[PDB]
Amino acid sequence: ITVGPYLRLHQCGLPKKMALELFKPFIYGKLELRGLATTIKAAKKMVEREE
Amino acid sequence: EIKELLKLGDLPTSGQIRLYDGRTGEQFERPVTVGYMYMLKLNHLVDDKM
Amino acid sequence: VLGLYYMTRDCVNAKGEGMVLTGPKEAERLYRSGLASLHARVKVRITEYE
Amino acid sequence: SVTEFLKPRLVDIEQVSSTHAKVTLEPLERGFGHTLGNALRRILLSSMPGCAVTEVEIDGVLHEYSTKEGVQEDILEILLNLKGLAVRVQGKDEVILTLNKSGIGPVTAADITHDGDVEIVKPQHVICHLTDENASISMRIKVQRGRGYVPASTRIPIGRLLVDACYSPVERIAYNVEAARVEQRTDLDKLVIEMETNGTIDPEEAIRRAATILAEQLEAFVD
Amino acid sequence: SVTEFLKPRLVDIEQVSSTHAKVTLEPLERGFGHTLGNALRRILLSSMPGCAVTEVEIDGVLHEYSTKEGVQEDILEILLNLKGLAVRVQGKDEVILTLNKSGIGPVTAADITHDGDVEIVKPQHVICHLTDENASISMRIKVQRGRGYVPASTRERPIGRLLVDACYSPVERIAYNVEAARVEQRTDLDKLVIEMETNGTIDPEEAIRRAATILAEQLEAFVDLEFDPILLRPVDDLELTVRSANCLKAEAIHYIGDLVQRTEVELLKTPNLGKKSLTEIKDVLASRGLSLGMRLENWPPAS
Amino acid sequence: KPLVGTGMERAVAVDSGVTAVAKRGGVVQYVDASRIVIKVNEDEMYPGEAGIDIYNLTKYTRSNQNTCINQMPCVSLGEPVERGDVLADGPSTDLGELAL
Repeated sequence: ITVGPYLRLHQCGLPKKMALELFKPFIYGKLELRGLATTIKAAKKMVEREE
Repeated sequence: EIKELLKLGDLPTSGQIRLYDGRTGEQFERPVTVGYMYMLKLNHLVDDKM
Repeated sequence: VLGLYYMTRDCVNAKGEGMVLTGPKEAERLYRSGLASLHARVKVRITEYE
Repeated sequence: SVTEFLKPRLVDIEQVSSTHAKVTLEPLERGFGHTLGNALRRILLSSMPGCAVTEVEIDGVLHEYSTKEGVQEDILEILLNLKGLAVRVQGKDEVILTLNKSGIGPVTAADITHDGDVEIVKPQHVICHLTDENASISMRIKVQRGRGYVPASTRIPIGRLLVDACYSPVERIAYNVEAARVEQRTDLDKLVIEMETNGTIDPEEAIRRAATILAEQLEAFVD
Repeated sequence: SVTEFLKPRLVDIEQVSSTHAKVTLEPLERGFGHTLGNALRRILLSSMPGCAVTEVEIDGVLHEYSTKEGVQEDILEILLNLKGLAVRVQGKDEVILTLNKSGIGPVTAADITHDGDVEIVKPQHVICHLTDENASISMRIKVQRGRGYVPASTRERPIGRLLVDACYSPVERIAYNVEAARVEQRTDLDKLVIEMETNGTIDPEEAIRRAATILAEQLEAFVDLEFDPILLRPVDDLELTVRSANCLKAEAIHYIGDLVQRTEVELLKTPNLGKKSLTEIKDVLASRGLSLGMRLENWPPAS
Repeated sequence: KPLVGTGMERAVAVDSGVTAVAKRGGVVQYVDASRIVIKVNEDEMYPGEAGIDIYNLTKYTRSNQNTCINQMPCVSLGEPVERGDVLADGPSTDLGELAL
C-alpha cells in the first residue's frame, strides 16, 4: 500500500492488473453481452491476449 | 568540527538553506535542511508481493 | 495538523499588521500577492450563520 | 513529430452565477497545467487594468477615527462599503462624484449624482445608514484608473481619508490540476480554473484578457 | 501609459564556456520577471529536443552481460559510456556511425568514422580502453532525434543488437534572477537574467525562442474560449430447408442474430413449425458454433 | 562509496572473500575485464619457477538469493602492487571499501 493524497473519502486506488484478474467472470459476461465473443472460449482467449 | 568544515567549504553553518518551489517559483517561508544521506534499497520488491 | 496549526497563528508586528479587510477573499488575495503575511493581525468583516 | 504538443479539446464552462465561473481544459502535456495555471493566476491577480475609488472627503469628519452623528455605522465601515464599489469609467482616467442625501434609511449607490460617462454596476450596493430624521450626509469620492492592488499604507490635506485601491476586477481566482488520459498515453494533465469577478467584466473576458496580455509579452521571441 | 506594457527584448548573450551561457531580457514591467522566468525554466527543462544514441552493435558480443577479450570495460559499462555521447545531427532524424580501433590505448569519441552532417562536440569523451596490442573493436552506433526520456523497455530483433535508454533533453540545469533595470527615467522596471547549463548541442538563442514559441502556442485555447461478422450474415446463408425458411420468414427473422436471440420454448410454440424443423435449425446453428438462447444488447446494429 | 563512514569498511570488504587480493607483489603484466596476470617480483619468487600469478575473475554468477556476483578490475596496466592489495572489486565494493 502507498498513499494517495488526491482521493476522496470513499475511493481507493487499485492496480489494473489485479482488477483484471479479480473481475474476470464479470468481464466474460460483459464481453458476451455485446456480441464481441459469441462463445466462452472466444472471450477467454480475448482476455488472455489482453486486447 | 562539522561547523568548521562547513565554513571551509563556504556553506551556511546552521546547515539550512533557502529552497524554492518547483511549480510556482515561490520561496518557502522558512529555511530548509538539505544534505547528503546514504540510502539503501532493501530486498522487498513490489514485483514479488502483488 | 501541522499545516492547520501553522496557518492559524499570530505574530507581533508582521507584514501587513493593522489593516482592514472586506472578507476572507480579500485576505487570500493579499496573501497570494505577497502584500501581507499569514500571521498578520487584521480586522476582517465576517458573516456567520446561526 | 518532435515540435507537436497536445492541445485542449474539451473546454467546458459552468457558470455558477453571473460573476462566478468554472472552466475545464483537457488534455494537456505533463507539467503544462501548472505552468499555464500559475501564469494566468499571477497575471489576473497582480496586473489587470481597472478603475477604483482612491480617496474620500466628508465635511463633518476631520480624522479617520472621528464619529459622525446620525449614521448607524462608523467611518471605517463607510470606507469598507466604499472600497467594494464597482464602477466603470469610459471617458477619462480621473473622476469626482458627490453624494448628498438626507432622511432616514439606507443610503445606497443609486443616490450618487448620476454622471453619464461613468456607470455604477450595482445601484443596490449599500453605502451607509441614516438614523436621525434630521440627518444629512455629504461627501465627495475620487475615482482613478490603475492596475492591480495598491494598499493605502504605501502612499503615506485635512479630511483626505485614504482608501485601499483595488483596480483589478478579479475578486478571487483559484486553479487545480488533475489526471487525464488519452487511450495510450495516461500521464496527462487536466486544468480546472474557478474565478469570481466584481461584475465589471465576466470571467471569460478576464481569462481572455489575461491570455492576451501574456501573449503580447512574447512577440519578440515567437518564430 | 495606464494600459501599455513595455515588451521585453533579448539584449545580451554571454558565453562563459561551451556548456554555460547567460541570457538577458529587458525591460520588464513589475510582476513579469518571475512570471516569465518560471514558465521559461519549466519549458526549457521539460521539452527541449535533442539527439541520442539508441542502439549499439558490437561484432563479437551477443549480450550486454558478457566481456570481450582485450577490453578492460564490461559491455554494460561501454553502453553506459555511450549513453552520454553528445552528438549533433544536422539534416536527417537518424544516422548510423561506425567506430573502428586497434592497438593499445584509450578509445575515445575522436575515433568515430568521419561524417559530414554529424558533429561531435566532445572529442575527448572516453568510450573504452584496449590493453592488448593485437586487440581491436568495431561497432555500429545508432543516433536519432527526439525529446524527453524514452526507456528501452517501453519501446524479431537479431541476436547481438543491444538497446540503450534514450535521454534526449540537452539542458542540464536552468536558473534565473531578477535585477533592477536602469532604464532612462524610470525605476520600476526589472531585468531578467537566465543562466543555462547544457551539454553543448543546442544554441541558447534557439532554446529561448523554442521555449517562447511553445508557450505562445499553448496559450491559444485560452484566447479562443461492432458485432461478430457471423451475426451479420443473412439467415439465407444457412442451408435451411424450405419449410424451416418459410416458417422463419413468417416470423420476420432475416439475420442470424435475430434467430440466435430466440429461445427454444418460443420457437416450439411457433405455428407450422414442427419439432423436426427446430432440431434441424439447432443442427445448422451448432455446426457453425452458435446456439439458441443467447442475449445481445443494442440490437439491431442499425444496418 | 559512503560519503560519511566509520573506517570499518575496508576490514569488512577485505576480510569477506569477495575481492581478489594479490598473493605476492609485483607489476601488472596483463589486465583484462576477465583476468589479471601479475609478474611477481624477483625476491619473492621460488627457485625453478616462472613467477606469475593468474587471477580469474567471476563474471555474472548466481547467488543463493538469485542476485548477481560480478568482479571488476581496479588496477591499470604495468603498475606496482604489493602483497595484500586489492585487484578486483566484488559486489558492493568501491576500491576496496564496502559500499551498500
